[PDB]
Amino acid sequence: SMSVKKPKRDDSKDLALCSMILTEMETHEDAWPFLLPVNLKLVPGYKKVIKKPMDFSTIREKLSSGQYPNLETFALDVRLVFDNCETFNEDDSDIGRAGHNMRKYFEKKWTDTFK
Repeated sequence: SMSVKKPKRDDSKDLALCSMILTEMETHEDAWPFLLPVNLKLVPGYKKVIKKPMDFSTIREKLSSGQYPNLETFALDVRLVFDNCETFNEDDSDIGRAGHNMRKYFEKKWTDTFK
């Protein structure tokens, strides 16, 4: 509360470390469904159903331009990419399986880097 603060966690390396995680996600072989925004002209249903589209290129541009105020807003956009994938794709499809694999990969890197 006012003039009563918990001890200060060092957040000075968060930007560099989120960039490193994101590079590792970009270079995973199963990243291909997620590298670029879904083409809203060419994929029926996507625009109406997926209220907040997200992809790795869009996260990379936000990261590079100071649009994440803290590491939790970064994790929210990564998770959004996987939540959107599960909304639109069957679990038993190449893209469905890709999204489960990438989510697992992300969550481990996140825990090992920060928790």
